[PDB]
Amino acid sequence: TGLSKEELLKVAGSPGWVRTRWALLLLFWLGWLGMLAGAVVIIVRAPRCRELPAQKWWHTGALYRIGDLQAFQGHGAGNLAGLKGRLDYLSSLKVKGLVLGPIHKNQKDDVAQTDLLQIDPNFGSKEDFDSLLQSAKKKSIRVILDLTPNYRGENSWFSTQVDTVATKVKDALEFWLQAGVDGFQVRDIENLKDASSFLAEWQNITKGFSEDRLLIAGTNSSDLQQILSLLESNKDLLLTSSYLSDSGSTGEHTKSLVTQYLNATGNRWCSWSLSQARLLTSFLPAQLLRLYQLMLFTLPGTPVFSYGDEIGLDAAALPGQPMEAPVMLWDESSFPDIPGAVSANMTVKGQSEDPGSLLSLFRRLSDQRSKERSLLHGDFHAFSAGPGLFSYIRHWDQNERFLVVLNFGDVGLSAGLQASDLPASASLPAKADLLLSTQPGREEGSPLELERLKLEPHEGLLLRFPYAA
Amino acid sequence: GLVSACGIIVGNIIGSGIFVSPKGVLENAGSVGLALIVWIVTGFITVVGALCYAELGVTIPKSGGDYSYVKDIFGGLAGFLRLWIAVLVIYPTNQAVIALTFSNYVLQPLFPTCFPPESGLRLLAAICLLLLTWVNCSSVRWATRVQDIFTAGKLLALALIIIMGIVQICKGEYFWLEPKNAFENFQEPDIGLVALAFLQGSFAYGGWNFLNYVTEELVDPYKNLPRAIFISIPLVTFVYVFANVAYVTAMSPQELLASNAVAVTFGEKLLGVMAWIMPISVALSTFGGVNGSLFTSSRLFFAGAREGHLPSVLAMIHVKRCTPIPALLFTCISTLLMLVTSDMYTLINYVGFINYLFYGVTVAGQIVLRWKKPDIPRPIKINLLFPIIYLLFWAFLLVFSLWSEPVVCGIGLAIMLTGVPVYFLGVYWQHKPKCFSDFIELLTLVSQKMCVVVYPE
Ligand SMILES: C[C@@H]1CC[C@@]2(OC1)O[C@H]1[C@@H](O)[C@H]3[C@@H]4CC[C@H]5C[C@@H](O[C@@H]6O[C@H](CO)[C@H](O[C@@H]7O[C@H](CO)[C@@H](O)[C@H](O[C@@H]8OC[C@@H](O)[C@H](O)[C@H]8O)[C@H]7O[C@@H]7O[C@H](CO)[C@H](O)[C@H](O[C@@H]8O[C@H](CO)[C@@H](O)[C@H](O)[C@H]8O)[C@H]7O)[C@H](O)[C@H]6O)[C@H](O)C[C@]5(C)[C@H]4CC[C@]3(C)[C@H]1[C@@H]2C
Ligand SMILES: *[C@@H]1O[C@H](CO)[C@@H](O[C@@H]2O[C@H](CO)[C@@H](O)[C@H](O)[C@H]2NC(C)=O)[C@H](O)[C@H]1NC(C)=O
Ligand SMILES: *[C@@H]1O[C@H](CO)[C@@H](O[C@@H]2O[C@H](CO)[C@@H](O)[C@H](O)[C@H]2NC(C)=O)[C@H](O)[C@H]1NC(C)=O
Ligand SMILES: *[C@@H]1O[C@H](CO)[C@@H](O[C@@H]2O[C@H](CO)[C@@H](O)[C@H](O)[C@H]2NC(C)=O)[C@H](O)[C@H]1NC(C)=O
Ligand SMILES: *[C@@H]1O[C@H](CO)[C@@H](O[C@@H]2O[C@H](CO)[C@@H](O)[C@H](O)[C@H]2NC(C)=O)[C@H](O)[C@H]1NC(C)=O
Repeated sequence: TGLSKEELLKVAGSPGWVRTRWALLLLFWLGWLGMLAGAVVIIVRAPRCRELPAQKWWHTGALYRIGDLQAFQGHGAGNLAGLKGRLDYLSSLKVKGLVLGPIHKNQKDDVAQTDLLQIDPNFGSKEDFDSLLQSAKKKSIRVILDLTPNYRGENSWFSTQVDTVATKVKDALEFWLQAGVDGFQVRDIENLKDASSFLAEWQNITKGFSEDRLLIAGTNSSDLQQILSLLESNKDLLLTSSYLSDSGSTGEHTKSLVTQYLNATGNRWCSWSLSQARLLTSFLPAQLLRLYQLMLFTLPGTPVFSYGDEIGLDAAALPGQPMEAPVMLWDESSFPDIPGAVSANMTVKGQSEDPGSLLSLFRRLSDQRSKERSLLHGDFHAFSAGPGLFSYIRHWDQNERFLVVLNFGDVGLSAGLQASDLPASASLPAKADLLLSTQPGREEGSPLELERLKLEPHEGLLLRFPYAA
Repeated sequence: GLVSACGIIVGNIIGSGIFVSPKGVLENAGSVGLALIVWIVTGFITVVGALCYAELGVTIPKSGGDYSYVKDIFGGLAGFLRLWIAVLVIYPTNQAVIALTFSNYVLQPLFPTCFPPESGLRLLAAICLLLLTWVNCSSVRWATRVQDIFTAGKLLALALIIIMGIVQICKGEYFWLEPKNAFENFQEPDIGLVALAFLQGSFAYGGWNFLNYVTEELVDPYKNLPRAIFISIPLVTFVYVFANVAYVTAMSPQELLASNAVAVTFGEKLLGVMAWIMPISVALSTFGGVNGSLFTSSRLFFAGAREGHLPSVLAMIHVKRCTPIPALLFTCISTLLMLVTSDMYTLINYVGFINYLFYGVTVAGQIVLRWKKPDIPRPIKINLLFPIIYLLFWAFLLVFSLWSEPVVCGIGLAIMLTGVPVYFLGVYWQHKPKCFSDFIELLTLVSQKMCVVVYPE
């Protein structure tokens, strides 16, 4: 408590201090304006961030194809009102669509006795379909109907005169669309003359109702220029085909197949579906399904899947099953023909328990698509590698930047790092930690060096590295 | 009266803790069903803690706060550490967090989808600080006429969230993340992360460890005070638990763990007249938490320089416009030293860990006072069922927050070990060489020349 007093201090207040205080008091207002001018000069020196591309509802997730309602649930529960017991399962896949099969009336190849304006009674009714749409909007899942009128015969477009196939469609594109359906589907347009003007008069009216509607057109071609003859005017149509379904079995082919397809059309939005309406167990052999799920969930576009592709629903591994619509194996009792034929590795609940299964990989990947920003609408750049490896980087402007490298070859490859295709913003760091691998041999979340990457045959990687500041 | 003494407990527990806690109690709780239990439990576990501090504060009718209560129960060592931590850590980082949530609520309307320039953040907390110091170092009448407009800023922000959540439940849905259809617990937590939600959900409940003994000496409600804190703190949990409801009826929890400023993304996803109402009236609320927590520190320097310590260079008064000029500069320098961190949610965990280190000791001092030295005349006596459930809630909240990240909680037990050499040479030392004492005499007197301050009478 050794201080000076008050009255002892005011005598000791010297004129040498009143200059010392007023100079130091002025230093604060200089040091504060020297920190306010330094902040506004760095809020404009800092680089801005890019605007959002203002996506629609089909830019997320993966559209789900459902061909035959009777083969989906099975016998007895094959009605359309029994589908609401499955929307609790489709939202477990986080699937943002539902391509529904043709539910209209045609007997067999009859041009006169058909109508796309009412529902056939073998599945439900009008009051049954609107009961389905109460739960579709309830769980954030949109539905799409298949408009193929002759979906029983070989020629799916009524090989007589072409007037009646264009006048009742425009009734169905208005009457069903007033009910609240979210888009329309039409397929097999190789059996359709002047179809590019047939779709354009349907694409104009589908977006003419609301902007968030869309049309899914499907050929069965594999030609680069045949589909550009269809996409020459409709640059907002989601065109599926069989373009990626060639023989191939080399890494440099599909690398050249998807770089040339994008670069010819630019960077527009596409649909990375492998087929028109068929399953992945007919164009692939056995141990390649676990690799294409990584490949179709990372290319820029909306992947389109049919029912059963998340588990490996095969028709060649079971005789006595129709190719047009095989049944869906929910349990051991879903296939009641032969007891003990199906086993624990082709069922729903068995695959939903094994974390290294195929249905576990489809649920692990779609969550990394419907929540990201780099895989949603990022940028696609490929690497000019050596042997049959497909690798590419995906990046938005300042979010976490995703990397994918996968081995199409049947031998053990090396890393083979190839930069200098990318700008200086997107460079490869030394360290990048894993997030998901197809063949489980490592620990998730264990980082490793890029130049010491040794890949096993028929496996893929999903690597994440942050914005390297 | 009763309501106006209930209104100055609700009216100051409410602060700028609700604008950065839902980003932190949602990530560490995994899901949103567990992130509303933590907002309910810590409201209930604090009315245990506020019922207990009323009991110790009525049998020891002293002034100063928790520093006055450890000295009369524990020794001179453990009493000094409460003054020594609350002048070094818990005050310089209860205004280094409420200064860093001012920069993030003014850059986020300009940098929506890109995380902001990191070295331009700290130059917006060293302007909110250095302007509010000079205002608090001027006349004391200035430090209250603008404080009650930073209640008007805070109340307009919180009344607008409390109303726009009523509309979204009447125009939109009913309880969208409920355990019937939605709300899967997809990232289920365990031992470590479910206890780190009670260390960021207890930052918005600061303001009762001293802020109840300043109530009885204005109108003297005569022992209605434990009946005045049964209707106050559930009126501040119901405001807090309905604001976090009003966020998830307007955005997704993939986005609530993405954005740095929580109330400004809720403000822009509802209304067309934006960016002059929501990021304005929250940057006006975190001014009244960096102003109200500077002149709160002045009544700790005064009561700390009485008994044995906190020497007479501090606790002085400007001869006109009486404000403690050499005392406010001790926090304003030590806050700017605590702005070198590269985050904010690692400073909420640093405060809340040692804030619970003294919420357990000064409640365990009751149990010692209830066992040793009983039979004191006591006006209000509470059950023993209450301070035993706090001692177990304090038990698993420290041994689980030390097994996870033992670095930000590992130096909170290393500051308080520096005070044991400090309480070896303050009042425990012989003045034989007489050399070190006269330098303490020296810088004290020249500070009376640098600023004109004197001692009180
Ligand atoms: C005058 C007085 C003096 C006393 C005082 O007052 C004034 O001074 C004040 C001031 O001085 C304060 C300090 C300021 C600085 C603060 C820093 C802060 O973070 C710490 O930052 C350190 C930086 O050196 C360490 O971080 C590691 O630093 C190493 C270098 O030293 C890196 O090597 C390592 O990263 C590793 O690098 C190699 C990669 O291959 C690895 O993959 C990666 O892990 C980092 O570790 C990372 O540190 C980050 C912060 O920088 C995160 O903590 C992160 O977290 C983890 O991230 C993983 C990502 O996969 C995730 O899975 C996991 O769950 C997360 O936990 C963690 O990896 C440390 O460890 C981390 O703690 C800490 O908290 C509190 C802190 C010290 C403060 C405590 C309180 C103080 C002393 C105050 C105190 C009162
Ligand atoms: C849909 O409606 C028509 C059908 O293509 C087009 O809109 C315009 O229609 C007029 C007809 O008089 C043409 O002259 C214009 O060229 C059309 N717009 C164009 C091509 O720019 C168009 O296809 C769709 N509507 C709009 C406005 O794009
Ligand atoms: C689509 O699939 C069919 C059946 O495999 C391919 O065969 C053609 O079918 C059409 C009628 O459906 C015939 O007019 C063609 O002559 C068939 N082609 C051959 C090779 O005989 C058809 O080629 C496929 N479409 C494309 C574009 O390849
Ligand atoms: C796809 O990309 C390639 C390479 O960027 C394009 O090839 C370029 O074509 C132009 C026009 O002839 C040449 O001037 C360039 O020199 C070519 N590239 C280089 C660098 O050699 C190609 O045109 C793009 N798409 C296509 C095939 O049209
Ligand atoms: C379920 O999975 C197991 C293991 O992958 C299969 O067992 C193997 O099946 C292949 C098929 O060619 C045989 O070559 C192996 O010899 C089998 N291994 C053993 C140890 O039996 C099993 O076949 C699968 N289930 C079904 C019905 O195919």
